[PDB]
Parts: sequence; structure tokens; C-alpha cells
Amino acid sequence: KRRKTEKPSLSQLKSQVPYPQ
Amino acid sequence: LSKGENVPYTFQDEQVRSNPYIYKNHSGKLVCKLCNTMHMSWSSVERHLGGKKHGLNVLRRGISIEKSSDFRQQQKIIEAKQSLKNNGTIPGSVGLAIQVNYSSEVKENSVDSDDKAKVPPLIRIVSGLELSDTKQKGKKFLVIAYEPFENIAIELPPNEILFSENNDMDNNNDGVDELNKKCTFWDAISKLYYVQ
Amino acid sequence: EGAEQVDMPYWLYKLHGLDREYRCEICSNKVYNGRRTFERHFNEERHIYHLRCLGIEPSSVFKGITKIKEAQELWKNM
Amino acid sequence: MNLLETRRSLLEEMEIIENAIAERIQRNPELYYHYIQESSKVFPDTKLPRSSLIAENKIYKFKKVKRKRKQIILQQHEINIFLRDYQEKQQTFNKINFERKLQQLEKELKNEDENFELDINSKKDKYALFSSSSDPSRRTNILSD
Amino acid sequence: SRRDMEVIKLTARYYAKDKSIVEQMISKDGEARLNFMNSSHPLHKTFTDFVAQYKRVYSFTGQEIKKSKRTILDNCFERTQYWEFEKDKDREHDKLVELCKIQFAAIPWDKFTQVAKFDLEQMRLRR
Amino acid sequence: NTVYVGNIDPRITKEQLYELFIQINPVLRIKYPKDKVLQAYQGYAFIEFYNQGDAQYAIKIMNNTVRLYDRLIKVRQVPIAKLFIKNLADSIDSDQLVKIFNKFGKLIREPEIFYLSKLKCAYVYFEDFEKADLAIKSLNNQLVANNRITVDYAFKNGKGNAKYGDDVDRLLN
Ligand SMILES: [Zn+2]
Ligand SMILES: [Zn+2]
Repeated sequence: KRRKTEKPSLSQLKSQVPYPQ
Repeated sequence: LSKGENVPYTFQDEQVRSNPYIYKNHSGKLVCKLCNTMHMSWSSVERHLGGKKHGLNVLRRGISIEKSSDFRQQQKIIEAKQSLKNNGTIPGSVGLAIQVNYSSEVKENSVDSDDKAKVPPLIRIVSGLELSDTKQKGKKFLVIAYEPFENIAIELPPNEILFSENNDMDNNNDGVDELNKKCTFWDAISKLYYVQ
Repeated sequence: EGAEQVDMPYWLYKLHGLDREYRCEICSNKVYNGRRTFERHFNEERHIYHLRCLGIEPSSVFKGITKIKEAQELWKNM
Repeated sequence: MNLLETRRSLLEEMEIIENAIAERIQRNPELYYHYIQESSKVFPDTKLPRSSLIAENKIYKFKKVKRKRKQIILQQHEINIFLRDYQEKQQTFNKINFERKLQQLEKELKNEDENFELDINSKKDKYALFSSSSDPSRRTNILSD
Repeated sequence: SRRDMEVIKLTARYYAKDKSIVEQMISKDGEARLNFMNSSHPLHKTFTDFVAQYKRVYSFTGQEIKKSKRTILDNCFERTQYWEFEKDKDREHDKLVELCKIQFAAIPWDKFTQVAKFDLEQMRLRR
Repeated sequence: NTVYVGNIDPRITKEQLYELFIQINPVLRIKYPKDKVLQAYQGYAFIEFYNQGDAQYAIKIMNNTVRLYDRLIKVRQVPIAKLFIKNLADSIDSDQLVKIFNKFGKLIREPEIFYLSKLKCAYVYFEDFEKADLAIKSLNNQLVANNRITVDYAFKNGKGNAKYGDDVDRLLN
């Protein structure tokens, strides 16, 4: 429940990525 | 169970098929191209055809076609009746009139069980593009039919004759079609069918 | 009056994933009834108009966008 | 006033009423049947329909839906006033029953040419004045206007 | 429409007694007012009605109608009965038509055997 | 980049299109649809070049040029403010609406007159959220043609949200 709702947004995840697409 | 029919493989690059659907793919199995379902035996194929699944896909394919844009028990003695063609004329053009006569209570004495007995003869305009022999074609026929007697045809080279314009005052009992109600008479008491 | 005597793909749209409530934030807070459809929104005229006219240039890096805000910092990263 | 027109309108209205109470007797034959049965025991001569018709609530081939008492009685009183109207009109009617004049009147008919107005309210207002469900917007009250 | 109505009903009033006054009026005046006299003009039909009606009033002039309540009721019942009958005829007709459609749809229009190549309304009656 | 091509004979095949357009420019990709129902070509294709320079070039030189199966080959190249206004007068013409809202802001399209309930209403498209705010501020609950009209945002729920000013500002930019 809390872990399922704890997830960061995919766009928040894009910034960590050198090849975000 | 195959009834001796030959179903060609899908890759053999298409003789008319009974159902142009069930095929055999590169492998030996049988498939329904529409349904995309594999079938082990011809019995399974027949279960597929008799199944509602395949039928639904057939209706969907017919809808795709539109998007892209009593018959059994019919008595038949095949007896040629006697027609009486005659060049007519009124006003303001020229039209044709046919007088078809029928039996004189000679053989109709054995069949009187109100089975479409009340139904009068029917006429339809058929294109010669389709015939049992399919040799020559290109003209129309004014076919006239009655249950027991044999069908009759009359060639109509002229593109249009007597094709009137709102003869009566738009009354809607379609019967069979505008043609029949518009210009036919059935003297049932004397058994004489007039058409013009 | 006139009762005289004489004498649709329900389970299919759930299976396919459609008719399910969803919303795109960047487009007019618009509603979409299927996830395949919203995944098709990523390549569209209006969606790319909102991006490009917003200053966030088109095509394939921004596909997973929903809200207008995050893709702004993403475009600053671009 | 040309009496011909008046007597005409009278016969026409009478026709309208007969047609109304006939439509009624049609939708629910009981209306007549009920009545007639009672009549039977007051004036012995009266001929009454086949029992089967009465029971199956039919007049010819179609058996009509059975109605509740309150409605049957209602419509019977409505038909009552209708028959009253009819009797009145019949009465007045009994008490009521050249070229130069033709052009003479046709000339005066030119009077008030600029009368922009649609007139579809003589037979419609009467037909309507005596028909089923004439009160509500569409279908709420069986009573005629 | 009061004008049209009035002229129709008036020419109908006169037309109901003589039929000669109107045929003279048409030739005397020459006005596009009575254009309903020809069966071409739609309204003509309704005209044929009114006149008939007036013709009817001339029927029992000098005779009173003495219908009683009982009778009026009986009559309305019989009218109802008639309507029911007519309704039944309509039904039957619809049925026969249906049969015809079925059979027409169900016969071989490819069983050809031709021989050669190339007012009924008053005829579809009896006399 | 990508060019539309049309008026194509289904007998024209993919290799024939490729060999045709390589004569004009280099062809990156060819999408040439195939009808699954009819098992035939539907008679129009899409040729994606390596750039809009060769694309537009092929549009200029190719259009109305090649004749394939006697049929000519065709080539063709491949979000605003909305105010709902209620209780308008029957004497209010759409052009009169145009005149009324021009002073407040430029209209991207023409007004849309429709009837609710009897009730004359219209949709007015402004190019600017701020000019729309002007027509709202001045024209809300006002009497024109002796009739009180109401001016607000049309529903999408209604326009004029916070993200709406932000993105409409950008579409203006
Ligand atoms: Zn199948
Ligand atoms: Zn979107």
C-alpha cells in the first residue's frame, strides 16, 4: 500500500537517466 | 469428413472454394484466416464453423465489407406457359404488354392447402450477366414466375420503355416492389397475368 | 395502448483495457477512456501542439509526460 | 348568415361526437357491454351481443385490455355529456332545417387583405375538443378537453 | 387561411345548388382567385368535400332527425365494429404481402427459359 | 520529411514506388498500406525522406508529373480561449458578435450560435486569455439589444483554470 504509493514519478526518474527516452 | 474437397495451402497463391476461409498454413494444421484460429482435425474445423465464434467474425468481416464499400418446398414441374406479347402505345410514349395464361383446373385440383396459393405470379428484371452457361450477355430479362409452372423471360434491348413517373399518388403497399404494384394485374378468377 | 390479442463488448473492453477512467493533465486536463488510447496521445497533433507551443519541443523524449510541470524541468535538462 | 353553413357545421359536429364515443366504445368494449347488459333487464326487447364477446372483451377479432371500474364509469359519464351535446345540436338543427349575389359577396371577401395568420383550428379544435387524453401535455388524463 | 376557406366554402355553397353560376363566373371575371376549381389545385379535393356536404344538407331539408339515446349508442357501437373489421382487413393484407415478399425472395431468378423479345387501374376492377 | 502520395493504382507495388522516387531523392522509408480485408493496396502511400528539403523538392518536381497506369500521381505535404455567452438577443447576428468582441480581442475563429432549453447562446473564440478576461470583465451581466447577456468560460470542467493561463500564455508565445 504505502510502498505502492511511495513511487516517484517517471519524469522524476528521467532526470537520473542519460538516455531518458 | 472432408467430403473430398481440396483445401489449398495458404502459400499456394490462389476452382472456387466452398468456404474461402479455412486454409492450411505453411504447416499441416488448418486455420481460419478471419478467426486466426488453428484446428487439428476437420472435425474441429466443423465445430469451428458451427460455433458462434466464427459466425461473429463473419458478421464483423461483412461490416468491414460495407465499410470499405419456403425455398426448399418449392414445387417445380418446369412447364412452359403460353405468353402473348404485343406492342402497346399510350399517352406519351410506347410500352410493352404481356398476357400470360395458366392451367384450366387441369392439375391444380390436387394441391389446395392454402400454401402460398393466395400468392400471385411475380416479375423481376434480371441482368444476363449471370447464367447457368455464362457465354454471352449484356441485356435484361423481364422474368415471370409462379410456384408450379416454369419461369419465363423476355429480352429488353431498349434501355428504358414505359418506365413511368409517379403514375399513382404515392400509396405505400410495397407488395414485393414498385414494379409489381405499379404495373401488373392478376386475374386470379380466370388465371390471366397481365404485365405492362 | 395497442396490446390487442386475437380471436456491448463488455468483457472485451476490460480485456483490451478500454472504457477505463484516465486523464491527461497537459491536454485540457482531458479524460481518456483507455490506456492504449492515452499511449496513442503521445503522438498526436494537439498533444504536440501543447508541447511545442509550450516551449517543450516534440517527439520521443517527452513521451511519458502527464503533468505540464515536470517536463519543464526535463526540457531545462535538455 | 347562410343557414346551409350552420346546418353543415351541426351535422359535422354530430359526426365528430359519434366518432368520439365510438372510438371510446372501441378501445374498451366494456363501456357499451356493461351498459347494454343493464339495459337488457329494463327493456326486455334489447338485443345483446354474444357472451363470448362480452367475456373476452372484444368487439370483432381483437380482445382488448380489461379496464378498472373507476375509468369505465368515468368514460361513461363523459359519453353522457357528449350525448347531451349531441341531443342539443340535433334539436337546434331540427329547428333550423343569385350570380350578382355571388360576385356581391366574393367582392366583400376582399375585405382586410392583410390578415397574416395561419388558420388550422376548425375541425382540429373540435376533433381535439372531444378526443381521448385531451387535458395533459401528452398522456396523463383520459378525460377530453 | 380564412380568405381561402371562405371562398372555397362560398363557391361551394353556390356550386351545390346550380353548378352553372360558377362556370359563368369563371368566364365573366377572370381572376386567379378561383384557381381551386381545377382538379390540379390541391385544395380542389377538399372543395369536392364541402360541396358534397352541402349537397347532403339538401338531402333531408324538410325532414327532422329523431334519433334517440339508445339508437345513437347502438350506432356508435356498430361504427366501432366496422373500424375493427377494417383493421382486420388491413392486417390480413399485410400478411399476404409478407408471404409474397418471402416467396419472391426465395425463388430461382436464374431458371431462365425465354421465348421472344420486344389504364390498368380501371382494369383492376369489375364490370 | 514525410510526403503523402495519392491517386495510385493498386497494381503499383512497393518496389515500383521505391524505384520511382529514388530517381527524385533518397528515400528513407516507405509506408505503403495493404488492406487485410480485400488483400489489396488502397491506392495511396507515404514516402519519408531524409529531410524536408528533399521532401519539399520531391513535392515540387513530383507533383503532377509521373503517369502510372494512365492515372496521374498526386503528392501533398503532411488550444484557444472559448467563452460561453448566454441569453443573447434574437436580433444579434454572428457578424454583430464579431464586431462586439473584436474591440476586446482578436478572434481565432467565428462565434457559434446555438439554442438551449429557446435560450440563445454562443461560443466565442479568443486568441488571448487576457483579452478574454477583458471581454468578460466588461461584458459580463450586461444589456445589449435590450437583453441581459452573461459572459463566462465555456466548459471543456470550465476553461480558465490555473494551468490554463500558464499553457495558453505559452501557446500565445
Ligand atoms: Zn473462423
Ligand atoms: Zn496529452
